[PDB]
Amino acid sequence: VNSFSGYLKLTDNVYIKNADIVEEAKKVKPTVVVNAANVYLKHGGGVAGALNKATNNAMQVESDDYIATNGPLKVGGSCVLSGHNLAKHCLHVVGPNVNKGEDIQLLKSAYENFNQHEVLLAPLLSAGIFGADPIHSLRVCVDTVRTNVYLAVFDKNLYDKLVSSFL
Ligand SMILES: CC(=O)Nc1nc(C)c(S(=O)(=O)Nc2ccc(C)c(C#N)c2)s1
Repeated sequence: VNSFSGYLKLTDNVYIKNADIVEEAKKVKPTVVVNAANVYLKHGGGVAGALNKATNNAMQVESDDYIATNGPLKVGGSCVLSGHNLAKHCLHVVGPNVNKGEDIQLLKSAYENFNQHEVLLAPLLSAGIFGADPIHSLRVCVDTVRTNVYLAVFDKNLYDKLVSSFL
């Protein structure tokens, strides 16, 4: 039993809710919140910009030190950093950004990072400003992640379409 509330169960291990991931993180304080990161951990907009704003920019400060030490992530890769006031940990996962021409097949590799964590609160990777089809992202999530994933979808219209079209 965990503290996630109001989710629709899609599969044995995948759950979905219309929710603001920031507000959901602040309420659940999950062990792991997933950020929709880029390789530079520049958290300017989308989910990343919102998560970082909720940490009063502490996420960005920590991230800049990480990059200065380690260099950029790979597309499809991840790193674990602090969850600040939102979660114990933040798993920064880089899905491909279609608006940069990145290979959509890297989306499966990105979701594989979730399997290193037993339970996660997450957005749909490569959705939103990353330019992929969120229905495709949900399909890859379900077909790749084996651990327990609680997906937060900000847009109510999108949420209804994702549920109604789910096979
Ligand atoms: C303040 C605010 O926007 N909070 C949000 N929480 C969620 C779950 C969304 S989402 O449903 O649009 N998913 C989503 C997924 C991936 C990206 C890159 C983007 C972008 N950009 C968005 S937005």
